[PDB]
Amino acid sequence: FSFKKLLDQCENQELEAPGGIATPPVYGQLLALYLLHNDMNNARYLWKRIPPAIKSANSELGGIWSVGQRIWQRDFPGIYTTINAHQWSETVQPIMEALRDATRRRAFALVSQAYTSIIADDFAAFVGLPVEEAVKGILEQGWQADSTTRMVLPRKPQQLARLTDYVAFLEN
Amino acid sequence: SALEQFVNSVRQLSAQGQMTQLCELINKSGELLAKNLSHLDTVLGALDVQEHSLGVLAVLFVKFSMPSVPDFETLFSQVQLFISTCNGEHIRYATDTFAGLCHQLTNALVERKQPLRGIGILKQAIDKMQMNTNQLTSIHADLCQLCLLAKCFKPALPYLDVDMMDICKENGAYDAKHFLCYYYYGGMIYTGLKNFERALYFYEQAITTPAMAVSHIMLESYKKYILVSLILLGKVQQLPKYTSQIVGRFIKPLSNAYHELAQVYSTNNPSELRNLVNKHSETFTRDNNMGLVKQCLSSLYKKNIQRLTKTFLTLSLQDMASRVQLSGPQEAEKYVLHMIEDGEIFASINQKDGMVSFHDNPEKYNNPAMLHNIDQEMLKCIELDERLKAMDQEITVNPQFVQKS
Repeated sequence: FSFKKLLDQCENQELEAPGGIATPPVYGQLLALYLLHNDMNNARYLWKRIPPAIKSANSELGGIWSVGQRIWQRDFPGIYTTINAHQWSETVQPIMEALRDATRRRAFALVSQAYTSIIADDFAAFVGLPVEEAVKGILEQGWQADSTTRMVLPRKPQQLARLTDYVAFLEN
Repeated sequence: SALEQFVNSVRQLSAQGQMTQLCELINKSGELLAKNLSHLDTVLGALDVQEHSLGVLAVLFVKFSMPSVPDFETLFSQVQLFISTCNGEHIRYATDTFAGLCHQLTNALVERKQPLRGIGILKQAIDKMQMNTNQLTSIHADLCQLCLLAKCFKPALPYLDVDMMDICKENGAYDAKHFLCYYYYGGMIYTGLKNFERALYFYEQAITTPAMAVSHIMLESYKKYILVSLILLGKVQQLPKYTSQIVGRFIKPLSNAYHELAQVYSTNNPSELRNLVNKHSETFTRDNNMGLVKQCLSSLYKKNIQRLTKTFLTLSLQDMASRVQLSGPQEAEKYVLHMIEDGEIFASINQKDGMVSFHDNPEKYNNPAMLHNIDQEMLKCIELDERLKAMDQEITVNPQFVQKS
């Protein structure tokens, strides 16, 4: 919803630039928005597009690019660490929480689909949370098996108009 | 006398609007009377630019005949004039000379220092200058070049997704090169967005252009076609037999390293591919291909893993690492997890025994989703048939043949 509107706004800002060189906060917001939609190619090309002076102007761009570099390697614990290691400006704050929620949902879906039996430590690393918290949560949800062996088992439990158009076209 | 000549004459052509004389002067200027620099437009044209700014577009041409124009913001002002005071339907007056004007303006300074400045200008110009959304024009190549050189890939997407049919004549100013560039540079765009199918299609279209003369664009398109076919599929796709015979006589012998790379890829030995890449590294670096052959080397492992799934049903991680030569069970598990996430493979991992199972039952063809897919295919086919019938019925008007037969 709001993410698409922000994407349209920033695309409009970039498309027509009377000054030509946009503000570093604008480019940082664009990089963060590209990172949120897990579209790595566009984010990388936008990062390359940036003139070096605006890169060196602020360290927020460097932090966002570090986040992007970590997420490009598919290192989920690194993503979780780097999403909270540093601080950033106000305009990007309401998007990093959404990014963390999206990456948590993605990790949960990947664990559910790509694994039948997973070590609890691996699950905790994937979600970036203490083992006991995750265990309790997934006990309440119900997609988990048992303790001791340390093996949580993630399971996943106008036709008339179209037809008349087809036959009308076919009859010639 | 030239100044008041322009004044009253331009009054006639625009206000009185006789198409005969406006085209008369336009063609009289052309490329012959437009020489000898501007028509004293340094001082006389200073008054004339503010006159009407609609008959002066051809004039801008001569005002870009002089290289390294001292002021560049004047072109910005006049392009914002044509975009802002755009009536929408009288743009058909500037149909032939407009493409040349944009090519001249972008080919001089825009491609050198600021390749991002004219990204939106050409996009605005295309819709209001060319007739129908299915019409390939020369300014497409210029805009694709601008997008490629500025590392901007998103704005040019709607201009490449639509299949482009019919080419505007441009009064003979549309050289073949402008065609070959459009299907080449745009191809690079589709290799930057990880859309290998459309990139391969664009490269195939660029290769099959009938032309009995060697061009570097054709060579590069052939090389990138080979690389993309090796990445997407396990073999080089066979080019259609209607292509020009020059490709099989001069293009192939010069592009020899890519053919042996394809042979090594097809022999299915991931160890030898790295050695072959190392041996011919200088050729790939010279042709600016460091970033495509490495993708092929990486995708060889995925191809081997998929071929493993074609035979096995439940395999140990160590066994998979030994067969695919991934040198490690953890690395094999990571590769399988990445491929499962990407959707290229259907598998599950059981970490109790370090095993990987294959459940290849994705679709059963019993859901409305496949009905929707068949509906979309039907709609596309019907639209294609209607377009073909319309073109065929348009063709039959010409009296060229069918006299006694």
